[PDB]
Amino acid sequence: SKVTLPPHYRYGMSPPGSVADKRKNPPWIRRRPVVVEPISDEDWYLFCGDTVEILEGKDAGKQGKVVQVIRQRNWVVVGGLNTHYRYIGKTMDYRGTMIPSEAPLLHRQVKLVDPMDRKPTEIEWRFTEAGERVRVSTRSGRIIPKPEFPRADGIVPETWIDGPKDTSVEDALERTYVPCLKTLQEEVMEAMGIKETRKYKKVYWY
Amino acid sequence: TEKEFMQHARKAGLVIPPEKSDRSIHLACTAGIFDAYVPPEGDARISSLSK
Amino acid sequence: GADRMSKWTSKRGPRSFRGRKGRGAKGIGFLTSGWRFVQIKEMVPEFVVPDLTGFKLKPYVSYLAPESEETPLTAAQLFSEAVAPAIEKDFKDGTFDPDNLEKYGFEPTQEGKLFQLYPRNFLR
Amino acid sequence: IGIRLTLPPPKVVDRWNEKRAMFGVYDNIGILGNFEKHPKELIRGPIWLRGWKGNELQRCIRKRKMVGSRMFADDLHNLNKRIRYLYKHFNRHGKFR
Amino acid sequence: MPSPERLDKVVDSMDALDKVVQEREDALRLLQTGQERARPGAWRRDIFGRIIWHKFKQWVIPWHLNKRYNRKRFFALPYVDHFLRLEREKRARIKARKENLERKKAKILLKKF
Amino acid sequence: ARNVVYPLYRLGGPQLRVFRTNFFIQLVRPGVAQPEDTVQFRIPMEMTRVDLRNYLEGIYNVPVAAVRTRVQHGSNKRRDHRNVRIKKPDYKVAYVQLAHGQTFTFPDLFPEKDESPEGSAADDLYSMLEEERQQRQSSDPRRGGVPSWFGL
Amino acid sequence: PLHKYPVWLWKRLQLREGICSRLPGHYLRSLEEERTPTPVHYRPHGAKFKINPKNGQRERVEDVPIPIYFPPESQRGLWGGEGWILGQIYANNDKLSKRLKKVWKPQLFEREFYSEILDKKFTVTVTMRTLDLIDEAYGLDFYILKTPKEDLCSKFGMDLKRGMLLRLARQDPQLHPEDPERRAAIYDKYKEFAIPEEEAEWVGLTLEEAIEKQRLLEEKDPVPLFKIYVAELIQQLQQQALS
RNA sequence: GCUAAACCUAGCCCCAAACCCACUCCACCUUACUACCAGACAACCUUAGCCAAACCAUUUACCCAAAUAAAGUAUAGGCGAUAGAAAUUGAAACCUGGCGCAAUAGAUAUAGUACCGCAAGGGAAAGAUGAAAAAUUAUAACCAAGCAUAAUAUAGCAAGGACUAACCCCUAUACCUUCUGCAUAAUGAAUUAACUAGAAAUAACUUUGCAAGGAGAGCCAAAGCUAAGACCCCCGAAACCAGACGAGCUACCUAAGAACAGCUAAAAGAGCACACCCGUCUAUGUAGCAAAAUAGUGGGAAGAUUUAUAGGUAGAGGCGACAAACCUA
RNA sequence: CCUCCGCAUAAGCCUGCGUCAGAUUAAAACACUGAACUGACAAUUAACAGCCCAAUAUCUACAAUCAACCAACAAGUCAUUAUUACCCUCACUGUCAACCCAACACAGGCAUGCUCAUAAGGAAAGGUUAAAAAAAGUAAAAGGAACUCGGCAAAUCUUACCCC
RNA sequence: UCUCUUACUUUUAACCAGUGAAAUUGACCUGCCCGUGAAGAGGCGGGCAUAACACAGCAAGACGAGAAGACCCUAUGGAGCU
Ligand SMILES: [Mg+2]
Ligand SMILES: [Mg+2]
Ligand SMILES: [Mg+2]
Ligand SMILES: [Mg+2]
Ligand SMILES: [Mg+2]
Ligand SMILES: [Mg+2]
Ligand SMILES: [Mg+2]
Ligand SMILES: [Mg+2]
Ligand SMILES: [Mg+2]
Ligand SMILES: [Mg+2]
Ligand SMILES: [Mg+2]
Ligand SMILES: [Mg+2]
Ligand SMILES: [Mg+2]
Ligand SMILES: [Mg+2]
Ligand SMILES: [Mg+2]
Ligand SMILES: [Mg+2]
Ligand SMILES: [Mg+2]
Ligand SMILES: [Mg+2]
Ligand SMILES: [Mg+2]
Ligand SMILES: [Mg+2]
Ligand SMILES: [Mg+2]
Ligand SMILES: [Mg+2]
Ligand SMILES: [Mg+2]
Ligand SMILES: [Mg+2]
Ligand SMILES: [Mg+2]
Ligand SMILES: [Mg+2]
Ligand SMILES: [Mg+2]
Ligand SMILES: [Mg+2]
Ligand SMILES: [Mg+2]
Ligand SMILES: [Mg+2]
Ligand SMILES: [Mg+2]
Ligand SMILES: [Mg+2]
Ligand SMILES: [Mg+2]
Ligand SMILES: [Mg+2]
Ligand SMILES: [Mg+2]
Ligand SMILES: [Mg+2]
Ligand SMILES: [Mg+2]
Repeated sequence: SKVTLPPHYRYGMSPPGSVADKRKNPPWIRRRPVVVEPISDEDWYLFCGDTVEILEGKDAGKQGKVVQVIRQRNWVVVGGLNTHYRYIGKTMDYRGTMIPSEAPLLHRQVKLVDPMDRKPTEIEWRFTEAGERVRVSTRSGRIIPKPEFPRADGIVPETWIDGPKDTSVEDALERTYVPCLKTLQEEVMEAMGIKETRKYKKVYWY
Repeated sequence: TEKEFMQHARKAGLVIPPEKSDRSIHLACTAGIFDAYVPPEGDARISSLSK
Repeated sequence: GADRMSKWTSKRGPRSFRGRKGRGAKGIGFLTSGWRFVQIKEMVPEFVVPDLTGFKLKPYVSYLAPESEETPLTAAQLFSEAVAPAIEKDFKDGTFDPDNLEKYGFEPTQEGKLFQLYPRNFLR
Repeated sequence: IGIRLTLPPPKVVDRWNEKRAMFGVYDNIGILGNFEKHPKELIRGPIWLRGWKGNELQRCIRKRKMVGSRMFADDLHNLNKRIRYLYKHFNRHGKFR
Repeated sequence: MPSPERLDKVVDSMDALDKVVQEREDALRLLQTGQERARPGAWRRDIFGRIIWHKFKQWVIPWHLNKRYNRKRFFALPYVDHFLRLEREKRARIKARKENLERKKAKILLKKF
Repeated sequence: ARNVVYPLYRLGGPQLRVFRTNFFIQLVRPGVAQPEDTVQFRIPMEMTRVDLRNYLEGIYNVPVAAVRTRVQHGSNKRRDHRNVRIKKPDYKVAYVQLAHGQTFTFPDLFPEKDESPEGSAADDLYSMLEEERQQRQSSDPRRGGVPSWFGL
Repeated sequence: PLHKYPVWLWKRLQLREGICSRLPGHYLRSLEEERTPTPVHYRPHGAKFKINPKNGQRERVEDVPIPIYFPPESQRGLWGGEGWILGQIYANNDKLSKRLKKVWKPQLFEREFYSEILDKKFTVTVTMRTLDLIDEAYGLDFYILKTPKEDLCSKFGMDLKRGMLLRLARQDPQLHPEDPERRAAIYDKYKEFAIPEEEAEWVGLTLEEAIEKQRLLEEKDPVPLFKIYVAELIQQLQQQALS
């Protein structure tokens, strides 16, 4: 879960902890770094779940939904559009099951699309005076919403039931704390009725 | 006098994306036929207009 | 030669070196004239385990619980929620006297009691 | 084998750079600025050689004179040894004495 | 392992509980004695001339007749000052290399974009 | 507790008490045959026999009759690709003997699984793979290599 | 690369950086005094200029001192401004003979002294030069109070000086009760002295002693936050009530 | 067609600017990385030598104030190699670069790691796809030595003149260095790739500028002065000195241990003779099993014996039943 | 068939022929699969051995050698008492291996106890042939040092003299 | 030991299989006699000889390999000792 990557490590469409990534980039590997455009956290507009337009490539002018975002290489994978074909089930006597597989796209290769007219548009991050902070289109001036995407938790909160080891909301939020000038040790000692009468004595710290 | 060989390679694909991922492989086709169309046994004999 | 990089442990020296090094366990007594080890009951950490029969708090939480803005507890917040109401009441009543802060929870010296805070008498 | 098998990437040069287009400007500033400034004062570089050409032994001696008090210890040891060696070479060795 | 993330969840939950207990204890100690670092210590300067934070060790006899303690030397004997300067210069060299490399990388990035 | 400073005990002083212990132990399956009352644990280095006995009888209420301990040396033989030795951690194992005649056999956790629920993320692609394999294995030696695709 | 400051300025930079920067100003100035000691083992030039032989030309001359070496026995005792001379000689005072490393040591004597300000008898390892200096100064007290640090060349002498200066500044019951007029007479024998009390403490203190004194001066164990918070809250309550 | 070849970029260098660092918990001066006990010892000190003087014996730049100039002047000095001031003068606050290197280069550095050494200490090597490897596809080949495809043909520095023909015919004593003189049987070299060796003044010469004046203060000047160009190598001792590190080998010693069968026992620094210590002679070995061994044969084997452990003496020294012995091959 | 070995302890070393998988590759001086290996998993459990002791005074002439006669010199390896203080107890560490020092899976070096040929532990020959030269042995007619610098070596058991 | 050597065994050896070094090497299409010549020739002159190519031996030559001769001399090069 906590693995540190080498200073010049290639992000390669597979998670760093994956077996395929371990095969591709063993610790012995050293290769020339790919240099990417520096983009801050406050101007990256396209998020995982919105519809983008491919400006050029093998298919130019077709609309698609991003399925994965790799911020370490300015990559957005569009669902089944900028694809090349490969086999997955491989044996020494029979191989087949040719599938389409997407190739990553740089962020200049795609543009955001607004739901009114379904056209490519540029986005500027205009800070709303209501408190929240969202994107705004340039040509027409609409609020393009952050798309709803399933979270990385792999769960849906509405169809969630408490397990035998999950504490319920009521007794997990019920406030039993009363602030006091006593330590946890004193509180547990007195609560469990442990009587200590002999005193701790002077000790030399140095 | 201390050097070995390298390039341990495996030449078989596997099912590693379903092992852990938040994106899926986007398919374009199906496995077989929803229901096989049985042709008439005497289709060659009935290759005319109609009977 | 000898292994400089390996960590020096209790398995490595002669017979005298073995048994003197140790592995980090804390002593619970002393050695007497006949090499007999005297254990001290008070030097052995006694585990303070509570009762969990009627305890309704599981080691996990429900996802239906709602988030909250974090706020690390500070000495100012603890004072405000611990002594401020009582001292406000006994100042409004006019009984607050600045000399004796003891009855508000303060104590001048920390030597007198058993769990002293600055030198950290207790264990954990 | 010594030659590369491919042609090196084509190296484009912008001749109308800011620096290339403004090169030489404010030279002759003493000649046609009433000699308030010398062209040698337009030079940027080390403190011990601005407006000064010098030999290699001369350069080492000047560097140790002007900036050798705030030098690193190993660098100053190297400078002292270099000055010693250069003294010996330029004063005892070679043709033409 | 069936669901390894359970171990991580438990570990971080206990870490949060320890954080909460430590925060309450720290606030109480600050309120009552105005101190942090509930282990007493002192800024000292060891035999190699470095500045260390020496933590105390709760002995039973005073330090002036503690025989083992009086064998440690918390002072310089300044044959170490040249080594101190050499370490300082090594640190300066490493820092200068780092800054220069940052400059070069920025220049390359701007050169392309 | 571990990685903590113990208060120094002085004669006549209070009892040393730990309220939130820092010791975590593993109940390991023995690699050899052991008596029926012997339970094998893997405990931290700083834990002692008295510590483990009190741990077991205070947290799990397990009656303990005997405790023995030893230190297993982890291997320092594996070399990194840079020829740097990789050290497996040394650990401590404890053999506890139960008190009142109780016996303990290590459970068999992993057997047995029997589940056939509906799936879409991986089972659909498995149905893909299986159906393609079952439909595309119709080669014929009588043909000698000519592709069996064209109707002609 | 290069250091921002030359290596010989580093001591001054440390002096203005930390607790040395919090040391008292007069002590710091006395530390930075850098005044030259009187010639002892060499004869000074009488004049800045001198007309030399071999040409009737006036040439500027400067007197350079000898690097005399002081063993710690000197710090324990009261020598003059003189110590060990670690030099070299030629075999028969001719430069074409061997060069031999020579050491010249002072002739030391053990003698007893009385301090009128301290009212105490000290035994010190002394030499003829400082005996003569005491004779010229008319008393050990006068010699110690008149001679500067660059000339006493002894931590013992500087400690004696600080003791007498503190005695004079305090005007304390020096001799004993029942002799107030004798005490006053001894005090008035040295009116041209007695710098202020807070200044006489830092006299004859090395840098380490000064830093240690200043560190024990600012010990000031921390005050509980309880007092600060209660004071703030009561001031807030008074402010809100008076409105 | 194998082995191979090729590649840019990790980083580095020199400047400028700016004064820079360091307690999460625990452990760490004892045998460091060790939870817990009664003699409290303590640092302050002129480098030397190589080298130059063509030997060497006084002497021989090297030190920590911005520049420049006075000036290489006054002075010093086996008055000689060389050493060398000062008075005085005056020294314009701000700008993020490169006619630097690009994997044998540039830092030793992927690292002070691996490895070597008891220790102080020494100290490496190396990587290259592509947008995507969640594209393993088919291309991309072409290029050093070494080989293979494909051994050989009377005769001869390997070739040249040729010729219808490869050879046969005719002519021809490798190269470098060193020397009076080398085919010399004098040196060096298997071969390929990469790396690998001429640094500067006085005064002259040429080419400009200005000209009894030149020069952007100082300096020179009876055509001079100012500016430029052009110009003086690489590897190698045995040595000497300073400061550390070494007595786990060995020399001697100190403390506290251990071993010595059997026979003759004269009583024993006695005899035969094991274990054990040593190493007389022979043979083998000589890049060996071994940087001193093996087999046999030998000297001793209750003593001035052998031997385990810990400690001590160290290089201008230690130790020595003096072999100029030994002090980590 | 060999055993001049072996089993323990000390010292040293530090997981270094236990299991499973890869053995397509990789070290095996070749191989099977395991001493010249890769990854994972597993193990050495204290009674043996280390790790000791409250002070202040005071005491301590008579070796050992079956310790008995006898006999020595080099003259030796072991002991308390008096008063005060003191009523808790079984912690911690070593425990594996075919192993250490010699660059090596090196005919070398390596303390002590135990049986001194074993109940331990091991294998000189990859296969063939039967040249020379070489190494190690065995046997040899007649002669018996004629060899050689020299009875070196070998075989037999050996007298007398001289120098130091 | 020798006159005066012989026979056998083991190792080595030679062949087959596996694994697999080092010193050395200007290039070599690398003969003999006489003569010559930096004075001792495979390579030069005059003669003679002469299809090609493995394997086992031997040690006359390749002024054979190894070690920038230790003997001798020289150096205004060292060091130990008296
Ligand atoms: Mg000379
Ligand atoms: Mg010379
Ligand atoms: Mg000489
Ligand atoms: Mg001046
Ligand atoms: Mg490099
Ligand atoms: Mg390097
Ligand atoms: Mg080729
Ligand atoms: Mg011909
Ligand atoms: Mg000659
Ligand atoms: Mg010739
Ligand atoms: Mg030649
Ligand atoms: Mg020669
Ligand atoms: Mg050669
Ligand atoms: Mg010499
Ligand atoms: Mg000498
Ligand atoms: Mg020894
Ligand atoms: Mg004898
Ligand atoms: Mg004998
Ligand atoms: Mg002799
Ligand atoms: Mg001799
Ligand atoms: Mg065992
Ligand atoms: Mg060896
Ligand atoms: Mg057996
Ligand atoms: Mg065999
Ligand atoms: Mg055979
Ligand atoms: Mg054989
Ligand atoms: Mg016979
Ligand atoms: Mg004869
Ligand atoms: Mg004869
Ligand atoms: Mg014989
Ligand atoms: Mg063979
Ligand atoms: Mg001839
Ligand atoms: Mg042959
Ligand atoms: Mg030849
Ligand atoms: Mg030869
Ligand atoms: Mg030579
Ligand atoms: Mg000469």
